[PDB]
Amino acid sequence: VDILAAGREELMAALAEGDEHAAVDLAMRLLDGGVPADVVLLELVADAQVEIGVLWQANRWSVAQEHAATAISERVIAAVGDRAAAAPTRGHVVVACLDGEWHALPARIVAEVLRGRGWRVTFLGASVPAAHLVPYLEEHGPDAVALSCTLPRGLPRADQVVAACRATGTPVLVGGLGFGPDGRWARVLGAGTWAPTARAAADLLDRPEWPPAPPRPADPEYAALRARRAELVDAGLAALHEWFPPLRDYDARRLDATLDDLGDIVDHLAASVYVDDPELFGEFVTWTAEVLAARGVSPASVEVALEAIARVLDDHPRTRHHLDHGRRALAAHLEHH
Ligand code: B12
Ligand SMILES: C=CC1=C(C)/C(=C/c2[nH]c(/C=C3N=C(/C=C4\NC(=O)C(C)=C4C=C)C(C)=C\3CCC(=O)O)c(CCC(=O)O)c2C)NC1=O
Repeated sequence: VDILAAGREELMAALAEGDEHAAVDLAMRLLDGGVPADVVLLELVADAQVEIGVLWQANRWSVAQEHAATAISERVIAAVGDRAAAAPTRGHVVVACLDGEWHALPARIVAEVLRGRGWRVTFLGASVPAAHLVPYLEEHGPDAVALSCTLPRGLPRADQVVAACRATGTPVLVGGLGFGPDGRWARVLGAGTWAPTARAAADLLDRPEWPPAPPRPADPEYAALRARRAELVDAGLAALHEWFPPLRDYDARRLDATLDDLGDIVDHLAASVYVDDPELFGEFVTWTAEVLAARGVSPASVEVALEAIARVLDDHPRTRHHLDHGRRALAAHLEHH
């Protein structure tokens, strides 16, 4: 009687169909049967969300489905979290998404698991500016701040926000997909203490030791990518005009989508360079190829843009390595698909 495997399928069906009654009731029945709340949130809800991500990437997930499924998940997490909340005896943890980060569900799961272990949690929500977060810490003096980052493109900003929080004397936890496999990009930056899940985060806070770091060498190549972003986007676009025939026939909507995506390409290259890990840019490029291909856009367009960006930045040595690796990963992806 693998109740978890059965539950996983039932929840996914409810989310995909927008059935809020079935989803919330399933969560309540699991708790009725003594299934731990952190199991419901991590092995069921989080897992269903991963699969939704896969459907979305493959262009099999509508706007209407996003709203319905996210709203239901908010309700599930709220009901489970409140039900399993323990007496707030241990202290106070502030939880926040980075500025420009709208993936609040992972952070809310962290918040609820912590409540379930006796922490008072203030959840400051999605996209919290440091200008708001830092004063909050200085006057409330929580035992810890937990910063969530899901998008690797947010890593440079993460590094800044972490440092600003540390300057308050507040111990910093970090997590989310944005810090990469095994938190490798958290470790590169020496950013707070990373943990893979809410359960692991709570376990960290049970350690008796309870887990101003100078090393931050100037990165001029990173700064050049920020400063020259529009130039690089334009070079991308010009190369696509020349060498990517379908672009000539694009309406305004499609030119705008192209410009947005070119901007993201530059931003992910910047993040890659910032943490000195071309694998960031590599995995981003091959992911982009799948995203575009599933929407009828030839991923050969990406090679045209990357090659053009590479010409402009050919005298930027680290950056041209990142670009080489991206284009190489793309080529291998397109041969091997
Ligand atoms: C739902 C969703 C959205 C929702 C989020 C709504 C909300 N309230 O959260 C909305 C619709 C807003 C959205 C928008 C976008 N998203 Co989205 N989406 C997702 C999705 C499907 C699930 C998110 C989720 O619930 N995760 C919950 C579970 C799965 O997360 P988890 O990692 O197990 O959580 C644990 C750890 O992260 C850890 N943790 C997290 N934070 C912290 C903090 C601390 C301190 C600690 C210790 C631990 C910790 O603990 C958690 C709990 O155990 C994911 C797919 C995915 N794989 O995550 C994408 C995904 C993250 N989204 C993606 C994208 C691209 C987007 C958009 C850019 C798309 C667009 N619109 O152009 C935007 C960007 C918004 C932004 N600026 O942030 C991509 C990103 C890939 C990339 N980096 O390039 C993903 C991976 C989907 C995909 N397969 O392509 N998204
Ligand atoms: C280099 C050449 C290049 C071209 C020519 C390009 C074109 C391009 N991308 C599109 C959509 C898209 N492109 C993306 C890609 C992303 N969304 C994200 O959040 C992130 C980070 C990415 C990846 C970079 C998505 C998600 C869509 C569909 C979503 C939408 O715009 O509604 C579309 C519209 C598809 C359609 O509806 O007809 C076009 C024409 N993108 C390129 O990168």
